[PDB]
Amino acid sequence: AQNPNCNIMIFHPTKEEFNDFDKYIAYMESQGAHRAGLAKIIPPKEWKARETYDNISEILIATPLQQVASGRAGVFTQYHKKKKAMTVGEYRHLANSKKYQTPPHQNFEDLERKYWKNRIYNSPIYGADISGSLFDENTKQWNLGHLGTIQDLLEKECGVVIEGVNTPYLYFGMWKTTFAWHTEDMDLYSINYLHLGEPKTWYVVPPEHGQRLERLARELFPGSSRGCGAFLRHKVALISPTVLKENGIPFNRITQEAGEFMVTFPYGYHAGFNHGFNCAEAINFATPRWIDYGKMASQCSCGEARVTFSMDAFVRILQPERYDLWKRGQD
Ligand SMILES: O=C(O)CNC(=O)C(=O)O
Ligand SMILES: [Mg+2]
Ligand code: NI
Ligand SMILES: [Zn+2]
Repeated sequence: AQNPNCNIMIFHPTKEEFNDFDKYIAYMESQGAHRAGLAKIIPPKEWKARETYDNISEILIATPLQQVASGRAGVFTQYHKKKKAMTVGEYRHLANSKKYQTPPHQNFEDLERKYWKNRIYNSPIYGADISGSLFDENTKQWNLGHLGTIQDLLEKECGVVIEGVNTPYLYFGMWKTTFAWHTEDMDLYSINYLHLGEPKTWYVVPPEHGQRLERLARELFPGSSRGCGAFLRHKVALISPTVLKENGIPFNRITQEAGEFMVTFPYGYHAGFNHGFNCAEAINFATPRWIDYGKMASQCSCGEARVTFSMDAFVRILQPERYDLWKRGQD
């Protein structure tokens, strides 16, 4: 069995190996990469996402979100307070202001310590889930706006044509901006490219151990758990590495830097934080191996999680018994 300890693997494809996305995902899996829940892919040195980042300041962040925490330093929830629109140039200036800028630190480990000690005492502002892309149209390899769609994959594997589209999203971050513990919608893969700026630290639980995380989360967030059998789908709960280690939960950590891709695998719980001003692009995708995870994915039917249009068909075809309850939650 490849990668039995479920370590995060790092890949260095050549330019030739970078030509066929599906083939390279399947290669990484043949080496056991999925067992970690997360892999890093360093593009060949011949590759670039676009020519420069000099021309992005006029992108609008229509609904910046202030991430306000409740709880204790290692076990907290965050809610997202809506703020007034601002451009990427305005947001960058904000991120670099004295109130929000990254503190002096020694190394990634010292910054991680500072994040876990101090995150709850501040409310950083995140530009999330902005539809769009920063890949140049002439980038032909690993262009996240030109991947095969999930609707086409379901059609190829199962034979049924479905409505829906699959497009990328941009994330503009600053110090302490946080992504809570979650798997992807319908336990899909994701791919995330860090276009520019400061790093992003990730935490991940192996898919084979995902239920251990869920059980701890129900214990640590007991009112949220009563509210929703799939409350991690609300994407609000944070648990520190120290708390995970105290509770014997298997996990790994890694820091992504600008110019690097991360792939999350089906049912790989993940969480993390940004080091400073940055911009990432991410999209969900599927392979033949995903279908069995999609059929078994939990769902939030309480009203909170509220998702994309395109999830309807995935529930409807893969989970017909759950569909009527899930849809009632959407309305
Ligand atoms: O960068 C982010 O805010 C969040 N990362 C992810 O959840 C991802 O690509 O799946
Ligand atoms: Mg611009
Ligand atoms: Ni994610
Ligand atoms: Zn819910």
